This record gives sequence, C-alpha cells and structure tokens, in this order.
Amino acid sequence: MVPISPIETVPVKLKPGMDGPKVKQWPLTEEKIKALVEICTEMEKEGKISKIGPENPYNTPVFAIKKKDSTKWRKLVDFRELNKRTQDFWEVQLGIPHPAGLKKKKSVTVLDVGDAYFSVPLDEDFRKYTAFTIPSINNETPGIRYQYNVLPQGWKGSPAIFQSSMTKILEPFAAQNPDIVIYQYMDDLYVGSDLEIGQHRTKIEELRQHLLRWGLTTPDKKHQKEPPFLWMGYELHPDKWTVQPIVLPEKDSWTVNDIQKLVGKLNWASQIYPGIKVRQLSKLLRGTKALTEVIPLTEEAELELAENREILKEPVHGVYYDPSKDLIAEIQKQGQGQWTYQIYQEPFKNLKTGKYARMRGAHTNDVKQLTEAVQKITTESIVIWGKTPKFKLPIQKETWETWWTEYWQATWIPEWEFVNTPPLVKLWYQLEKEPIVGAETFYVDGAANRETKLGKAGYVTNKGRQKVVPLTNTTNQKTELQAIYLALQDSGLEVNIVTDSQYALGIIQAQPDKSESELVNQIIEQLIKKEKVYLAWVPAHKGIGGNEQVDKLVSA
Amino acid sequence: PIETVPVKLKPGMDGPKVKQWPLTEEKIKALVEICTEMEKEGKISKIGPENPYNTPVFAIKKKDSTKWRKLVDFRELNKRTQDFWEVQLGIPHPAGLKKKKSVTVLDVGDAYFSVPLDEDFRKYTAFTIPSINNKTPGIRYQYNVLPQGWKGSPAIFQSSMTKILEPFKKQNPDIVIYQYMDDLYVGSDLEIGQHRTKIEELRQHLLRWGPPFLWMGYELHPDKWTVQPIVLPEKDSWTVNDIQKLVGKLNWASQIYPGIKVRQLSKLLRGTKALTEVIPLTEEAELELAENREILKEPVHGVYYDPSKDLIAEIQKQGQGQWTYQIYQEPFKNLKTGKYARMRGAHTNDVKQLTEAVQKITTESIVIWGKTPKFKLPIQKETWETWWTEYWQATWIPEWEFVNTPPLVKLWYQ
Ligand SMILES: Cc1cc(C#N)cc(C)c1Oc1nc(NC2CCN(Cc3ccc(S(N)(=O)=O)cc3)CC2)nc2ccsc12
Ligand SMILES: [Mg+2]
Ligand code: NA
Repeated sequence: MVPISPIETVPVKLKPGMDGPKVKQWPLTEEKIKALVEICTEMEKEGKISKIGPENPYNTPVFAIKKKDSTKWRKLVDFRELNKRTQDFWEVQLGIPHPAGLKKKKSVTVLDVGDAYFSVPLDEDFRKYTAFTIPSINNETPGIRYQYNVLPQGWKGSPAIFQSSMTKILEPFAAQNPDIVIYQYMDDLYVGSDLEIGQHRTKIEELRQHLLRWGLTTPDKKHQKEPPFLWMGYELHPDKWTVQPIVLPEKDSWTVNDIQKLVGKLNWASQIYPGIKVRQLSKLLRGTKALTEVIPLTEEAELELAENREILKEPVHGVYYDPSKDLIAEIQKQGQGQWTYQIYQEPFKNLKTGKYARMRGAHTNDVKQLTEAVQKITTESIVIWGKTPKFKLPIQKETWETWWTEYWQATWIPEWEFVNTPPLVKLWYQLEKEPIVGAETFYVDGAANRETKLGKAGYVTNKGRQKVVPLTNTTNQKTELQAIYLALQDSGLEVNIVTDSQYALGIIQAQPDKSESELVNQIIEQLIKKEKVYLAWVPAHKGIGGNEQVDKLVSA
Repeated sequence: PIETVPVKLKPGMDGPKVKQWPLTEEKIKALVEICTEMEKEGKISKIGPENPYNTPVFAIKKKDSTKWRKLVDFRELNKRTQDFWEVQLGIPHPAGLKKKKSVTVLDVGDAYFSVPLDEDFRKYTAFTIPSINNKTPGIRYQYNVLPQGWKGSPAIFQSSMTKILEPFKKQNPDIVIYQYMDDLYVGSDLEIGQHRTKIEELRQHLLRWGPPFLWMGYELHPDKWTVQPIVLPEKDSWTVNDIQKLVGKLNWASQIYPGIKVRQLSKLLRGTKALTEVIPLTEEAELELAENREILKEPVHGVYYDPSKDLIAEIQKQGQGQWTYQIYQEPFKNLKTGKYARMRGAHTNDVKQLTEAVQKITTESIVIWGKTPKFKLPIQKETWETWWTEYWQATWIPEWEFVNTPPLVKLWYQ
C-alpha cells in the first residue's frame, strides 16, 4: 500500500433557511428496480454511495433509462430539487480562452480525468441531503436507501468543486514546470509544451507521477483524436485556428428562429471571417417572440445575406499569438452604423476579426461610433492579450484633433495612426464660435396647438426677409426644428440664426451627422452646404426683439 | 490585536457579487507579486469554491512613486456593510479642517493590516486576480485583517488610532487631524518648513507605534481654495449678440438669485437687428446691469449642508485644459463651485484630465464635509469605464453617473 494524500474536502451548505429535499420516489417497473439494484451494488462496492438507515428524512427520486445500442439500463438521480436548495458556488469556468490569445505549442497531450473525478469526496455533513431510495420489488420490503460519498453527477456543486480540487492538486506541478501549459475543462486535461516529443512524453509521465500521489489514475484520452481539436466550437489546428465549418442554410421561407440562428452563426463566424454584416438581418427580428413567425426579407437583407454567403465561400483561418511582435487593430466603416475590424501582428495574417454596431439612438455621428468601436476592441484586447493594440483608423489626425478639442464631452482614443482607406470618417459641419459679420441674421420660431396639432414655423431677419408657413399634425418641438430648417433653406452661404429652442440646441450641440428624424436629417444636409453658421440661443418670452416678433407671428 | 469586532451586513442583504474587470498583463503581474507577499504575511488567504462573493481589484501608482499599490473597489461591500457607530454615536466632522493654511494627506491604510478581521465576515472580502485570456482560473483570496478601502476599517481601528495620536494631539493642540478611509488629513497654520517636519514627527509616531507608502505626503492649502462667483462682462460697446448672451446668463442666474431683472436690457433688443450691431446702453439698462452686478456679489441664501442628503458634483469641460464644477444637494443651491486648469498630465488626454478633476473635487469634498459626492460626468459611460483606472491615484473611489445631453449652462460658468 502506497500512502496517498487525501483530497481536501470543500465545506458545503444549503441556502440559508432552506432544508434538504423531500421528493417522493416514483413507482418503478420490476425490470427497472432490478437494474437499479445491480448498478447501485457496484457503485457501493466502489465507495461512491453508502446504505443509510431510515432516520434520514431527505430524498431525491431516481430513474432508470435505456439507450439505443447500449442495451444497458443507466441510473439517473434527479437532483433538480436539491440544486434549488444548494448554496451558490464560485463557478471558475465562465469564459473560455480565445484561440487568438494562445501561443503555438509543438506538442499537446490530452489526459482523461473522469476517473480521478470520483476520488473527490463530498463534504460529510452534506451527504445526508443526497439520499435516494430504490423501491423494492412489489413494494413488499423497505426501499433500499443510499447516500453519496462523492460528487454526484448533476448536483449543483460538482463542476466547481471538482475543477477547484484539480487546480489545487496541479498547482505545484505547473509552478515547478514553467515550460508546459495545463488546461482543464470537463473530464479533459490538456498539456502542451514546446519540448521535443520524447522529453514531452516524460513531463506527461511525471504528471501521472504527481497525480498518483493522490491516487489518481489517468491514462491518455482513448482514441486520441487526430488534429484539429473540436473544442468550444473551434478547430484548433497545430498552426492555425478557425470556427468549425460555417454553412448557411439555403431557404425560400425564412422564419424567426432561422434568422436568429443565422445571426448566431454569422456572429460566431465574424470573429475570423472579416466583413460579416448583420444589421438588416438582425433588423428583421425587432420585436417578435414567436420563433415560428415567417418574415419577408427586405431586399437589403437578401443583399446582406448573399454578401455573407460570398464571405463564407472559402474558409478563413487565424494565426496564433507571438508576444514578441506588435499587436495592431484596424477598423473600417461599413455603413448603416456598422463597423468591421481586424487584429493582426503581421499584415495579411489576422489573429481574429470582429464587428461593431452602433447603439440605438435618435441622432448619432461617425466619430462617436468609431470611438465606441475603439473602446470595444480595447477591452476585448485586454481580455485576450492583456494589452491595448495600436490602432489604424480611417480618420485624419486633423479631423480627430478638431473633434475632441471642440466636443462638449471628455473623449479619448489610445495610440493610433491614420490609414487612408475610404470611406474616411470626417466632420460634416462646424458651427461658428462667434457671430458672422455681414451675414444676415434670422430670428426663428415655431409653435403648435396641443389640441388641434396645427402649428406655424418661420423667421424674420434684419434685412426684412420674413416667412411663416402653416403646418398640420405637428408639435412645438417639430415647429422649432422646422423654423431653423426654413432659415437654412432661405439664407446665403453664411448665416446667423437666433432660436429660443432649448430642444433644438440640445440636438445640434450634439453634432449629429445622421438622424432617424427626417427633419433633423434635412437640417444636417443644409448645414453641410453652408460655409458658416452661427447658432445663438436666447430665452423665450423675454422681449428680445426679432424673437418676440416671430414668436407672435407663429403663435396664431 | 487579539479580539475581532463583530461585523455584519445590513438586514436582508447578501455579500457583493461584482464581476472582476479585465486587467492588463502588467497589472496582473504586479498584483500577483503583491498578493504573494500579503499571503506570506497572513493578511489574505486562498479561498475555495464554496465562497461565491467577489469584489473587483486593480493596481495603481500613487502620486509621484513607482511602486504598484493594490486597490480594491469595495464600493458595493461598503454600501452593503452595516452602518457603523464604532464606540461613540459619531465623530463630528471638524469644520476647522477646511480653514487651516496647510493640510497634508497621509496614507495610513497599512496600519489596518495589524487588526484581525472578524472570521465570520472574511468571506465577504473575496477577490480575484484574473488570468489573461481565461488561460487559468483566477486566483481567489479573502482578507484575514482589516482591508484598505473598506468602510469598516477606519471604524474598527478608530479606538487604536485615537491612542496613537493622543501624545501628538496632547502636544499640538491647534493641529487638526481628520481620518477618512485610508487617509489622515493633518492641518496646521504654521510654516511649511515646520509643517513638514511636524508631519514627519507624526510619521515616526505611527512608525514607533507600529508601511509601503507611509513616507508620502499630499500637501493641500484649502485656505487658498478659490471659489467662482457669477461675473458679468464689463464692456464699453455691446453688440446685439453680447446683450443676448447677457440676458441669457442673467435669466439663468435669476433661478439662483432673487431680484435679477432683464427688462431694461431686453428693451435694448427692440427690432430685428444684426447680431454684430453695436447697441449703446441706455441709462435704465446700465442701472439694471449695475443692480444685477450688486445682487451677484452677495452669496446665495438659505444654502445649508444637510448631512442626510447626498452631495452632487457636476463638471463641465470648458476646453483648453479648463474644467468648471459645482457641488450641491438641491439644484441652484451650490455649496461650493470651482475651476481648474493645466491638469498635471494630459495636455492631449481629456479623460486623464477629467479623472484628475474628479480626484481633486472628491478631496475637497472630504475636507469640507467628510464624505464623497456623486459625480455627473460629461463623458460617455463606455469611454470613462474603459480608461479611468489608468489615471486613478486615490485609495477611495466615489460614485458617478454620466451626462449624455449637452447642458446649455456650460457657457454660464465660461
Ligand atoms: C491545451 C489546450 C487545449 C485546448 C483544446 N482542445 C484548449 C486550450 C485552451 C488549451 O490550453 C492552452 N492551449 C495553448 N495553446 C494552443 C495552441 C494551438 N494548439 C492546437 C494544437 C497544437 C498541437 C497539436 S499536435 N501537433 O500535438 O497534434 C494539436 C493541436 C493547442 C494549444 N496555450 C495555453 C497556455 C495556457 S493554457 C493553454
Ligand atoms: Mg416662442
Ligand atoms: Na452625410
């Protein structure tokens, strides 16, 4: 007998106030009961469970299930109830590595740890809560009652406790072998290194050597699976990586669940397939929740899908990470609020790709979206590589300096350089900071009746030019914008505009270059055509001449 | 320090479960080294999966030093931690601190690591050193002793601190000492020369009665802190535009000051005149402007600090490195206003300037009222939350919200 170290038990509790489960055991056929008694007898021989007396008041139902070409009966303990009453755990397996953050490893071994799993004992004080009962034949004897001594399959805490117990056991081996990497997820242990295969096969032996000191038996993963590894939806090849094949289904009838799955695949695919677009397709599922509802594809969604199909024709692959090289991120504007990007170290060899879509909003502009894309890529890059990439952006250095020095908010983009790849992001208008000498001054106003929705909008100028337009089905805010629009339409290339509309100032001072309001858009189109525009605000109803005059003209 | 102090959360509240945000490799490596030493010293211990709580951690460099410091963001735990009345019903905030000619700020947080943390409360201080790219499970720890940045640490330590300070306080009856979180604020009215040595005299006190950053000293002169009343232009020739801006400013000020009038000045804007046309002031308009100027000299009325309400701090970007701000509890009743310029670093980095402004305003709030304000920040959430930790140098962290619509009133503090 070679003494083996015990695996430290994790103390477990039920949620405060809650008691263990008390679920009635279903009736079972004689055949199923016989099957369960055999299975459990073997499991008891192996130490996994133990017979208990009648004083234990808890219970979880057990089932017997059959399979296709394994004519076995398999056991099944329904721990649904016990999980509802078990404390929360630290789940250490939320995110997975992204392949583009991994470094090449000459050699990789995969060990099986499904067997070491059962060496992990269950906290003694908690076992009582796992009790279950095999009914007896014809219900003529007392049911056979058992409880678990090991982490039960399907119990809430088994994944975290097992993963944590293995990490602790491995800690010293990883620390004293800096020339290998060890990754665990589920019953698989992945060991990689840049050692020659022989000298790598020995590290593997030493690991078994280490693992056995807790009496853990671990041989190679049976039928060692030829490259690539099918892992978390990826194809990890020795020298490259990709998503597993992305095949877009051909269809004449497209339904809510199809377009969801279509976006899922496209989103998954966009991490390596560059230039994937999903706005129009994503657009079509605005509010529906009946996944069987069929939706016609806008001609802008077919064109987008057919665009995706073309990008999916030939498979694309990413390269692994080299910490001695620079990390570079390049962004392109795609239109309709969509942005695409590549992250690479050498030109033409992407580590990964991605996309960004503008946030919902009434008004927006290209520079604000570009900034948001930069922040998203920054944070993704911190996650994957632990550092910010150098950016290549389709915006002139001079455009950016004008934007941030004049923008009312604080804003920042990290180290970047211009890349002359159209379409370029630009500023489309810039309001004057001072009134314009020699430019006509338009005093604008509008007003609307809340009951009838009848309105007026117009202006009076210092040259005596005047206009009032009657409007229907309008509002105060619309008439205020309409008035500015009229002044823009009717003035020369340089114009001073005076408004009392705090609403209009709030929009224009946000410097939109595009809007979901046709009226704001028409104002933006006018601003683009002007040479100089000074917009001045005054408080309403203060006897400010011009303002007072036009307020009267429009308040019917 | 033998006996722990019983600590509990507020009724019907669990411990924090706050996601760790991504960290750069250099901050991870720094935290690994730091926490390895703290673990060897017994200040923290590894925890197992039966602890589900979490509080974010990052690393900073205090002002003017090159060594990384661990900074825990205990904001969630702090608001879930029971309100504290350490040994008395409350230490009254010293109104005299804000009047001293010089106030120096000491990081005394390291003193906390000598008091054990109540064993039943430790699980709530769990934190994670993340790995890069999820390559390995984060390293999981909890505190065994009073942690820097936790609300309860100054509270629990207040008995031990008052004793350390007694002989110094007994000797220097006019020096004012105030403790906020990990920091000590020590104000005197005497020369900076003796002020400094007097400061060192107090370090040795904590050094004999006991630090990685205790050597540092943040020097303030709140007696020279200058406010920003409302000012109106003084001009010999007013254009229509000048008067329009003036009437707008006075109309806004009329929400703050009673008896502001714009009737006579608005009278000047009769007709539909070119914005650049010069308008001579009448005598009635000049008198009205003079009466408004006078009104604006006096302070606002009935402004009083209500210790039950939050302090609110608004900040405006004025451009060219200048920032204005106001602190208040109810709108239009400013308790403090101010203006900054030429922020130490970042002539080309807005966000670094804003982060420094937030820290300076929070420092002023602690001196004047003993608590931090809630900030209304002129920045998009995603930009702020990506970058502020890169420029943060204080051991506390205030709360903040984001302004997405441009305030019209920026131009009034301009
Ligand atoms: C070891 C491991 C395997 C899997 C899987 N499924 C996933 C993760 C996250 C793993 O964990 C780590 N993986 C790496 N790099 C990669 C680089 C690319 N390859 C694919 C490959 C290489 C060699 C052969 S080959 N010639 O031996 O047949 C076949 C396939 C695998 C290793 N780096 C780290 C660092 C810390 S953990 C970790
Ligand atoms: Mg009006
Ligand atoms: Na345009």
